[PDB]
Amino acid sequence: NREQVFPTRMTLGLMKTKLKGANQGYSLLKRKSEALTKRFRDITKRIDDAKQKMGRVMQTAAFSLAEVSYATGENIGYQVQESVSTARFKVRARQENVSGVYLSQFESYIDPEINDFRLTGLGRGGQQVQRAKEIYSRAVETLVELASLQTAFIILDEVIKVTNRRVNAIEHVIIPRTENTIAYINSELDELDREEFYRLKKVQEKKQNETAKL
Amino acid sequence: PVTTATLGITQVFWGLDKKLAQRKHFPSINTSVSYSKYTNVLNKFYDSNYPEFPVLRDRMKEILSNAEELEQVVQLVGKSALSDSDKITLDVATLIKEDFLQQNGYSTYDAFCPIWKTFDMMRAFISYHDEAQKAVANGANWSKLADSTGDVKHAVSSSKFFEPSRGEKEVHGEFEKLLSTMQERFAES
Amino acid sequence: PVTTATLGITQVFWGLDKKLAQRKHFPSINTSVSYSKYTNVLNKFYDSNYPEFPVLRDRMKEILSNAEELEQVVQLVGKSALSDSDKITLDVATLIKEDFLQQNGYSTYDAFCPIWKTFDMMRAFISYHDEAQKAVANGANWSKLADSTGDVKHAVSSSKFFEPSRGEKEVHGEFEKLLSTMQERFAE
Amino acid sequence: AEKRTLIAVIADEDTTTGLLLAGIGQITPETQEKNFFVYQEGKTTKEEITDKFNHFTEERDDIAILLINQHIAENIRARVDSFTNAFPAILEIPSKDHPYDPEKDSVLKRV
Repeated sequence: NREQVFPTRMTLGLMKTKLKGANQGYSLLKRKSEALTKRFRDITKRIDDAKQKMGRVMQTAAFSLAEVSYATGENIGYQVQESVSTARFKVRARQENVSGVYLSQFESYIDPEINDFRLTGLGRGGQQVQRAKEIYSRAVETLVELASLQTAFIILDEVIKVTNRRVNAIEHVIIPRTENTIAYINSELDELDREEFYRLKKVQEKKQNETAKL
Repeated sequence: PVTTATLGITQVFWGLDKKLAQRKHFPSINTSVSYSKYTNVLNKFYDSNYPEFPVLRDRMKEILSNAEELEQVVQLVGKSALSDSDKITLDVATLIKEDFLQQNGYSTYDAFCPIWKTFDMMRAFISYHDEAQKAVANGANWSKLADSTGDVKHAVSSSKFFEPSRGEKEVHGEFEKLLSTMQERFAES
Repeated sequence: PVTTATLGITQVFWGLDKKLAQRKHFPSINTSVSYSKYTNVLNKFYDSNYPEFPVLRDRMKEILSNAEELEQVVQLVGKSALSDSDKITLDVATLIKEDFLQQNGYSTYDAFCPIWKTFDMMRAFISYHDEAQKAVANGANWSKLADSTGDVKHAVSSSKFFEPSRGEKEVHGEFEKLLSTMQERFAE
Repeated sequence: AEKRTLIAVIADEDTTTGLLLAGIGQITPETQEKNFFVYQEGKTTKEEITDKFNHFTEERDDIAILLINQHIAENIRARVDSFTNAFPAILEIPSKDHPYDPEKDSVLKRV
């Protein structure tokens, strides 16, 4: 229930400083948890909105792809799979510092080396294929933003969990153990002071008796 | 001052913890602070009678110390981050503290646990820990492994009830079958 | 009680730092607990010889105190989100602790750091801190700025190695050249 | 991490074709691996889909964002739940004639 520290005048001061530091850390960590939790509710609302928007965009892109396939008269899936040597779109992670944490946010990019699509050799419906490709690229950008927000959500949830765990651990173990150690050290110092007082009282009584005899 | 002087003069320190005195964990010997300076000089008797006894007690001390450190970690940072080996260490140390170390002094079975029964019990607990560690190192998930080998774990936890009045031979026969029934169950899972 | 009485009756008190002594940082003099009540009367000598010296030592103490507070907060909260100026203060005070306050009494270069050399080193350190703060306030990222000005940081850290045997003119001349490259190298 | 720079698509044939047209996926010739592997309910099996998802999440370290169809994720719900790691991200994009289910979303379940 308390730290096994040998009582001392310096040890009492060191443990009082440790208690003050633990209280300060507990207050600052609670403030950090509160701020991160406010950002967490904001991120959850953004995730819900982005999920709805991504569903709508995916439905629109599916409709556009179906229209393009109908115009072309055949499935362009085989051609797309054949022309999959390199990816025109790439995502580079960016370590944005949101509040106290540094949760990463993905950033999309376009590579023009293999930017050519499967429009050639599709037979017909080149304009429809281009429109479907543009819609799919827009939906991919929206999904990349949603995935970046999702990763930020996961990282922020982990950081909030560990921060609240540390806050509860401090407030329920470190502060009580340090306070009990302070009380025990103060009690032991009081006992030592009482022993010294009693020894000095014996010395004084002996001196008084000797003076009375002489 | 009396305690400090007695610790200075004596050679064996059976420190009792009131935390274990409560919750009826007797004997309440505090394994952390307790020591015995006759461990080394008893090596002759142990080599004569029970050669593996010092090795088993060293292994039990290592398990208990590792679990004490892991529990000090867990009480602050939760038990989720632990590895499967740490899970095994904590589980087997709880088993040791609840079955082997704790000995009810007013029950017929554990009123007097002689040296041969104690040695066989150490063999059982250490072999259970080693089998769990080996089976998890082979790749088994510890949760499913414990669910499967709960029978062996409870057989080890029930080793206390082997009455020493049955005799050295009869009790040793019951412990020999315990180890054989332990390896097969862990091999099966 | 003897230390308490001495604190009551004395005018200067150089305080032992247990933390600095455990890291074998010599001299292990606690900056927070120590004091010197002779600065007010020694202001006359400082104005006579080295006019800007007291301002520089107050700046150094301010930097060390701010870094102590920020280091406590860093130990508390992991230093995940630190302002650029706060990182500048921490780095500058770590440099000050490692190079200026710390000196090998048995080393030939730092056996006896004269008052003029100490003033020049303080000029160098405070100018480095001020230049870094101004550069970051202009908008430069601290990480890239430190990567670029590692040469200047090494120069000020190695300024303690300037042998005082070369004389006041030679040592102070090199410090002025070191101070000159401070502004030129911090332009980028 | 900076090494993970790719888009993973394990959705239906139409969604995979759309992602390929947008340029999300790629097939590495040197590594003989495709970032976007076409897989449907009829194609392969649930175990094969789960193995491919696990390879994309762990073996394919270049993959940073994974797009999995809701129908595909329905049979790989256990794998999606087990993939609690933040990187790579997992998104339950709806497939053709399969509307997105908020309940079936792994991250939305954590909410």
